[PDB]
Amino acid sequence: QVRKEKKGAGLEFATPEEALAAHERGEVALNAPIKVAGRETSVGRLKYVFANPDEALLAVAHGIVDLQDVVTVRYMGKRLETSPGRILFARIVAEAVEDEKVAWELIQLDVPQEKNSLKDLV
Amino acid sequence: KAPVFTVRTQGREYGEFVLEPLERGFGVTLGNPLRRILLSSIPGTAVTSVYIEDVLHEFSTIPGVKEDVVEIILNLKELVVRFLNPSLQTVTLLLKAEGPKEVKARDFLPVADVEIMNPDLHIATLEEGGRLNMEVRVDRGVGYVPAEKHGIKDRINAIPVDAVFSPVRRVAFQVEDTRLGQRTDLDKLTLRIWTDGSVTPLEALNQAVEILREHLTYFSNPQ
Amino acid sequence: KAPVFTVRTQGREYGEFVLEPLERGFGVTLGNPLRRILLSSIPGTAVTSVYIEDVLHEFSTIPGVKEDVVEIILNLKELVVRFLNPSLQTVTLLLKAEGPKEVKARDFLPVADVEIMNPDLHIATLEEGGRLNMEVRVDRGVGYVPAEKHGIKDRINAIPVDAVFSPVRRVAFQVEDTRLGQRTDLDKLTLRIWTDGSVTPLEALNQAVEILREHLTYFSNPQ
Amino acid sequence: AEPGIDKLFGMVDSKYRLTVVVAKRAQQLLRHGFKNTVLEPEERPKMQTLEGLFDDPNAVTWAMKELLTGRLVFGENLVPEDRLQKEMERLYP
Amino acid sequence: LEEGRYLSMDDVHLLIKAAEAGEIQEVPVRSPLTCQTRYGVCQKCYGYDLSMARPVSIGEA
Amino acid sequence: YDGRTGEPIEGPIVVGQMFIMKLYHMVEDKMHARSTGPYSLITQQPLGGKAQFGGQRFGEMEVWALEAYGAAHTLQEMLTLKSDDIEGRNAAYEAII
Amino acid sequence: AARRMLERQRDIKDEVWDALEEVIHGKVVLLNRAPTLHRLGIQAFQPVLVEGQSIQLHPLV
Amino acid sequence: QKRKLQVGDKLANRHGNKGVVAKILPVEDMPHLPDGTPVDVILNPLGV
RNA sequence: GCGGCGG
DNA sequence: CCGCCGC
Ligand SMILES: [Zn+2]
Repeated sequence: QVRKEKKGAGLEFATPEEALAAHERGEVALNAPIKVAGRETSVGRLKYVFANPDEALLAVAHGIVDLQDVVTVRYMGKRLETSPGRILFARIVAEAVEDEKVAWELIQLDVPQEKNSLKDLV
Repeated sequence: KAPVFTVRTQGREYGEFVLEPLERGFGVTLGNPLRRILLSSIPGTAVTSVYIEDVLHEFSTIPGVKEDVVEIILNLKELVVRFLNPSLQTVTLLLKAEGPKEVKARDFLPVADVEIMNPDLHIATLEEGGRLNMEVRVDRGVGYVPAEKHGIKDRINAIPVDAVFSPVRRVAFQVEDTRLGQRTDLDKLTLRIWTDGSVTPLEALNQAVEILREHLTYFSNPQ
Repeated sequence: KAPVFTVRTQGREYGEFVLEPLERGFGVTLGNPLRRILLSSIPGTAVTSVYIEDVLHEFSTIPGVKEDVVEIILNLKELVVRFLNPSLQTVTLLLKAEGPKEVKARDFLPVADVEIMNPDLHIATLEEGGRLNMEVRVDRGVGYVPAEKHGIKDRINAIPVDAVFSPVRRVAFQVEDTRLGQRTDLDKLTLRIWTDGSVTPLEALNQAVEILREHLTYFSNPQ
Repeated sequence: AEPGIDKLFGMVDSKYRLTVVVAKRAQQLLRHGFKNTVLEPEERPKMQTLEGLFDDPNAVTWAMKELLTGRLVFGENLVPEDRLQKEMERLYP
Repeated sequence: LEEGRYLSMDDVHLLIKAAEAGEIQEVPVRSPLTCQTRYGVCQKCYGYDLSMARPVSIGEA
Repeated sequence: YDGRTGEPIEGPIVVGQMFIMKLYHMVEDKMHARSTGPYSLITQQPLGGKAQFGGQRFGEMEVWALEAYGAAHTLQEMLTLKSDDIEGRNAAYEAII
Repeated sequence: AARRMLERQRDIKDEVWDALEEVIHGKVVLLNRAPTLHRLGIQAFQPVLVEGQSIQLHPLV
Repeated sequence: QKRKLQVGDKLANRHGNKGVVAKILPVEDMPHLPDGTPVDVILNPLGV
């Protein structure tokens, strides 16, 4: 699952660069949450960008990011905007069955896992 | 009976370690603490700060370079460097390449006591014409430090990078039950370790255990 | 700057132990393993077997004696004795009081080197013509042993009792923010141990630490 | 679950077929002696108290393990009923 | 969709999506209701279901 | 805090004194383990009595279960080697010995 | 002899146990549930010896 | 004889939560409170 | 075969 | 449906 908090104001980074900076310092303040309704990316994605998949989880393990937080992560060929948790799930499945590619070919990390999303995965 | 310490290691990245039998719930008493250490204490390397001449912000795009600042600063986190001695606390890697060439990690100009065991690591693709020059700082630390925590300012206009110190990627341990003639309520500890290559799973484990030992001793003198 | 192991010990039961500074999260890496050992591993003493003269089974009743065999033996597992040397593996306490009196753990005939820190423990209440003579067997062991597992048989008509060997009732550890250091992100581990009296807070802590070290070495010979 | 049960199923025209072959084959492993195998070299089954699965723990485990490879052949009427057991005793002590 | 082919879930999604458009109202399919084998039913007639997912193994109760 | 890891369990957890009871259900009435033994002298059933436990019934409700699986011998075994072929169960026992 | 060995003796410790655990190696047993309704009413599992009285069953089944 | 609680035994509260003992955990590693006090039993939330 | 409980 | 406990 992903979390949503409080949108203290303006959610326009969809275009301003003083919106990446300002909205990112406003976040450092008490104004904009790490998970704000900010179209393209909530400050939550601006701050943390994780290269390798592992990179993401360690930050978690050190307390930087909760599993249910919206961050950005570089996977095999795409810069994906998904939470650690989701990604972790991907790994678990990709581990269960060695064909990692065929793994993500059959799972949807676009929604929290419901009994059905899993039913269908099985 | 004595803990049979079995080892199954392939390369310098993966290392399975089994150790049984153990008394009631000891596997957990060992594994977990080893883990916390293996990811927090182990010393290694990570790029701290980078600086591309013509670049200002973290989110941009250098002409002649398909990669975006972010994708590049990311690629660098992947870079694994290995120092040879204490005298090297902070080393600044330098690299400049132009034109129609692929920029690999081996293109950085060699440093005296530093070694790059992450050669073929893809850093950037420079198109027909494409000036790419920059200086990436590297340090020896422990654990993970967010680029917002340390904030290194070599070049006033440079950008801090998340510190990926532990040469250990992930740690996993399992406590399955094992049989010993008389009593079946037994622990069997197998801990699997993943490393970037700078050090091996086996060396890391030992260093860990040592570090725990060194701390156990600090309980010596009362007051 | 080296873990300043401090101590505040009052009596033989309570025993706070403070140790700091420590590097980011080790207070917990140490705190829990020691706790898991302190409760499961530490050796102690407990009433292993009992024998009342005119009683044949555990479910019987003794004249002029309010409490039942089961109620009594139960109270005996609450008896905390303390030996002083290995030479004392199995001690047999003997006690016999009659008539209008209240039997308390102090009425056991002294056993020279071994002492009873559980004095006022109520063993039974005697009415009139209340004849109670019993021998209770004690041992130095580790963990919990069900009376069914050992089945001690000194006298053919004696009834074995459940083994409670942990000389600690509760362990607790805290990880406070700071004492000294360049960086505020530090751990201050203080653990407070509670003992029935048999051994001391410090004594336990040390044994614990040792059992931990002992295991650490078991990582020696690969295979 | 089981070792290459997928592969196994794909080698037979019918599920129950597999079982039968598997079984009867386990029978021959013990009847005509336990050396009537086909993959005893390096990479043969094994246990953990010692490495003694090399002699006679579970028969079927072998069968399947042997069938996973193109060593044995199974068919409706491959070899004349009685002649099979006579030749086998002769070449297996 | 050739003859005899055992239509998988996906293939039944297709047919539905197609009926949506308006290209098929019924479906020609083998079934026990019309098996020739007096005492028994064959592979092509029973179908895809098995404890498994591939076609039914002959010899199943 | 976990106790195994000493690390907290993210999120307050409710705890308290709840009154709970043990039921007249001991497992003493719940487990007979029979390898072989006494058989009825009228019908040939592994009935019990004193030293030998009884064998669970298999009913047709369960045979079907087996039939379906295609559990040929597993079913054969339940109706023969394990029940009526006095020479079957015999050979079986011996074989296993 | 082996039988008398199990007739009255209390444990048989590790060795009798070593043997049992050895005899069960790759064998499996079946399990049955109260009303046996469908074919899955009985499933086969590899037994892994354990302490006590209860029988450990897999959650998913 | 004495019936000590073991894995097969079944307990339950006055409200209706009925169940059997699945695992007898060593105080060592079961859910403990800030102050040394560990819990006695852990009920699965899902049955409520 | 009558009665009581459990799933 | 299955398992037990008792006149
Ligand atoms: Zn047909």
